[PDB]
Amino acid sequence: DCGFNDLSQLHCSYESFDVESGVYSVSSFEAKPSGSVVEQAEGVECDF
Amino acid sequence: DQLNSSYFKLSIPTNFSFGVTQEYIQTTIQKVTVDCKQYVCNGFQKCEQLLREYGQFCSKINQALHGANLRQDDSVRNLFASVKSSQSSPIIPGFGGDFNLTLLEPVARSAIEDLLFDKVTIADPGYMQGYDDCMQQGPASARDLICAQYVAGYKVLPPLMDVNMEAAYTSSLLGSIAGVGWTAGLSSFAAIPFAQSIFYRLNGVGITQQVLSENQKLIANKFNQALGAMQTGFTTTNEAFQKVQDAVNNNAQALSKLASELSNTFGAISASIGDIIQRLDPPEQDAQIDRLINGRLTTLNAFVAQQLVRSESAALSAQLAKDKVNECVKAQSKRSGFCGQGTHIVSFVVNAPNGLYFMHVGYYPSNHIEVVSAYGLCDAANPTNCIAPVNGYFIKTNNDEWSYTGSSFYAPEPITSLNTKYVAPQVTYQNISTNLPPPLLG
Amino acid sequence: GPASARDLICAQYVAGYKVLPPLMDVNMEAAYTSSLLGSIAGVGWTAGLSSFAAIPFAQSIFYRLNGVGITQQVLSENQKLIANKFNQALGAMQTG
Amino acid sequence: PPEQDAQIDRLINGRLTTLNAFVAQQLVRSESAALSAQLAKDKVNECV
Amino acid sequence: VSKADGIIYPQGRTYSNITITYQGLFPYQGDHGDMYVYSAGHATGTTPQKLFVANYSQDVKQFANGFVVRIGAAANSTGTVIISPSTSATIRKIYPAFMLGSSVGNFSDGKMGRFFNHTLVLLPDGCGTLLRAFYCILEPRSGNHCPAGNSYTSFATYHTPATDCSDGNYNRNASLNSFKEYFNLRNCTFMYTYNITEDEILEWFGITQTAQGVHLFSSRYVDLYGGNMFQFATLPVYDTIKYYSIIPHSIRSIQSDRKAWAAFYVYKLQPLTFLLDFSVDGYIRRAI
Amino acid sequence: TDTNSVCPKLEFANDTKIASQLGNCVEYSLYGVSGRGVFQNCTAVGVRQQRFVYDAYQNLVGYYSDDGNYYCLRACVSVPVSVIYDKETKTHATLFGSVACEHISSTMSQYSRSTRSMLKRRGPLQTPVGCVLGLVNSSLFVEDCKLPLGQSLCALPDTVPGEMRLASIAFNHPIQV
Repeated sequence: DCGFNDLSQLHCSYESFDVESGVYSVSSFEAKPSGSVVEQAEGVECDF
Repeated sequence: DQLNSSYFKLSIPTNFSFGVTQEYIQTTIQKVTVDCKQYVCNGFQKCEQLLREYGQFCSKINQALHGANLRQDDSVRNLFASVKSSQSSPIIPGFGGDFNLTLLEPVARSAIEDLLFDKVTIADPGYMQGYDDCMQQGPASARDLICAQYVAGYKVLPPLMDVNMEAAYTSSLLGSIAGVGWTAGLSSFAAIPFAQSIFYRLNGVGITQQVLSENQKLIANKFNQALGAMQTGFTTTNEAFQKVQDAVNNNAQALSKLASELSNTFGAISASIGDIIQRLDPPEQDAQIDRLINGRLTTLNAFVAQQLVRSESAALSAQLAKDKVNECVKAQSKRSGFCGQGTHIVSFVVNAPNGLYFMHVGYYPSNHIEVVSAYGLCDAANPTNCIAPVNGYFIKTNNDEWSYTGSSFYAPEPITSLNTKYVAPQVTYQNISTNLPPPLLG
Repeated sequence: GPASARDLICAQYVAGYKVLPPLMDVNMEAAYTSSLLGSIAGVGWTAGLSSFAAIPFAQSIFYRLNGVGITQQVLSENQKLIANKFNQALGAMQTG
Repeated sequence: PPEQDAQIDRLINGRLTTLNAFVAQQLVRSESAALSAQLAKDKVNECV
Repeated sequence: VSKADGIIYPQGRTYSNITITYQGLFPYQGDHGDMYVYSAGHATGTTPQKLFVANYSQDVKQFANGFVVRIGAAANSTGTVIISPSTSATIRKIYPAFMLGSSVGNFSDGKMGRFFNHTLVLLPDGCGTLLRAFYCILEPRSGNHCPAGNSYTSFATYHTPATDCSDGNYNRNASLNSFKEYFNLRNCTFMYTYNITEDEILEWFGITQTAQGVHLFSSRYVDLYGGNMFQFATLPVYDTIKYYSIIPHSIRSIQSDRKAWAAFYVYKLQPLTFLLDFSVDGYIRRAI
Repeated sequence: TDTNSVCPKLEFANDTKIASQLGNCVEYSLYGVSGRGVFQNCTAVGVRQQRFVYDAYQNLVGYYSDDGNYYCLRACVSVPVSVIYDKETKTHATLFGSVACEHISSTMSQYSRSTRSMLKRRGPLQTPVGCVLGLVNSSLFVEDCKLPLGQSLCALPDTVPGEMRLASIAFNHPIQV
């Protein structure tokens, strides 16, 4: 299963079941947004 | 001018004037890996699942970079197996007796190597916690490439060695210069002082006979003047220092192109995937994201190709550095121009950013008087007994008619059996009869 | 105008590229190689290139032959056909 | 002008790519000539 | 541009300690522009009776991409009074006035320089303490020396220092009544007013036209002691301005109260690439 | 074109304030411009009336907020990941870039990767190159172990094998005369 694991994507590239001692960098962890911030105009509306 | 008689003219010097040539050889480039998926599709699920149709491009990029970094590690590992000296003499604060050596370690690196690393504009790579420093401070200044990693999706890998093991290697190399550079084969190691080694190197190549080398300690003064005048000028006029800076700048530009191609739109409505997702609907959302995907993949392929070229050239200059360590540092060289200018006396090497820095001390003669000189001398009574000089010349002294001088410094001396050799007679040899040197007496 | 077909050195000033002059004259390059020819006998006799023994070219050739191309003194002083063979080699150079 | 621009753009891109190819090949050629100049220096010191 | 003369600051952003190439509307390095000057009128011994202007009204120019104006560069120094060349007084800052429009022609007696449809007019008022911008139809009035009348030389604006510039009480509609003497204002859409602090320092002004309207830029309110120009108004003018002219202005002063007014310079704007140097505090003090 | 913006109307009872979420990764929609980042209190550096401060590469690095402060943005961070693999033993370890061991956890639950699982063991170990998972600290030295980690560190496998151990490459001193 290619996307299961770090070793899994190690194996799916190199197209092989017996990847050599291929000491990758693998995909990184990116942070999750713990909140949301919004600013804009207050108390004024576009006048149609 | 070329005489017509059986004499010839000499043009022999009257000054030592040690000088330093100060070369730099690059042995490596910095190792970079790229997280292809993160670089192209910046964490956006839609982009990644469009990219699944480009599965093997990222694998090819990753594998090429992995191979290049493995080659860099092999180059440094094999370079430092020849820099290694089998035997060595411990470095102590007074190492060269009357010769100043600022190549010693201040309790680690050395003074000249510290100065070399300080004077060069290098961004700190942060191998320990470079992750934490980039939001506890953020970008230090404009175009913080070493901090654009963890953002763009590339990473600078640490070198194979510490600074401490590299300093240990070059210090063990400095501690063997006198002893391996005295005798034949580097099987044995005569632990002689540095001054003795310098005097044997001068008596040898820079042919200056024993009387002078034992008649001067201004030789140490001139050596110290050369080494001291070295450590002031790490300025823009110094051309090897400029090469060190050029190598550092090449590393920086390689990173900056990656960092700067993420703001390119490649013809899309925006260079941000989130903006495209926000503004459009999937049918043409895909068509706009595809432009960014293809643009970023091509820039990343170009980066990989240039990195391969750079590593290929650095692997050749590492072999050149190995040849210079074996030729110039661990021995005295007969080749002209290979180590430095003048006649090579002694060489030192320290670590420089991405390579090695050599200081070649050579011998520079200045004041040339001419002289009239003879090819050889025969006995007029017995014209079969003839002598020729070894490592020097027979000069008609104007202060016995004939005296001997060393090859590289004018200082006339009596002709003895120690500076002559018996040779077969020749038509150009002088047939002297009146006052006769001891080797020719019967 | 164009001297003949595909006058590349004259397509400049048209296409928009330019060939820059070399750093040196022909005269300074010739001066360098002539000063090099004028030192062959003298620097190539003795050890260290600190001193310069201004000996004739024939003496230098005889020392080079007596040395590497080990041919002892009796012969090198027994032949001037050595100069003839040298001149044959150099002459046969400049035809082909 | 509306399609005048679209036709001139083809020439612009074509000429820029040929000019980039020229620059890349010139860099390769100069890089190799700089190494053979060191070989010539070695031959002058060694052979001449 | 080594002093960054006539630079419009980039519209939606700022930088710090950076050098950038910017594409924008800029004047030419070394451009001389057009110099205009205002003078006092004819004063026959404590009674001003005739205005004294130059020929600006006939000289209709092209409003290609907008323009920038250098105001009060010669102030704080001594110069001549235009009407009496021998007399010399300290130079003081005055403010320009402009008529802008989309169609231009000639008046009744053939004199060039009449704007036909809705016309944008920028007039200073209050002895140089407010700027008044309006956009409407100028119908020439009849009568002596009026554009629809006879003996029409040129229209002009004026203000009387004796009455309109009394300390503490500046007439804020003087020089708008003057404009109303030569013209009748009909059918107009806005009449905006901007208060100006009174001082004697070099100032920069600028005007451009986009699909969003007519943008007015000035050095004041953001960079007073530099010269960078930041937008301060957008006027609802959507018919493309194509011609402009300078309104002559003459003061009705007295030989005791006759003074010298600085000249102002108008330079055109073109789409150019510039190299801008943003200081640490984000101002442009240097360009190429 | 403007320092302000034309935005839709929202519900004005939320906690979407910069001053509260100061120092942690957040989505932001400050005005027409939006993205992700980390805000900090920071010394005002641009022109205040032009509320957005950009860099040479055209992305936000500073913001003048409606509360009267200047915040300088910081680009929410990524943790680099690397796998140390030994094919003969079939053992593995995880090297976490150049990060401190207190930014990582056994589940890494505050990050996202799009790799569903993470390599399995059975704590973190801080090394000059980063934080490792699956290595046991040892006082060993070697001449090589085929798995260089950088900074003269090396990952020794075994010969059911246990965890790989963290050794250091030793300098072999020459004969001292």
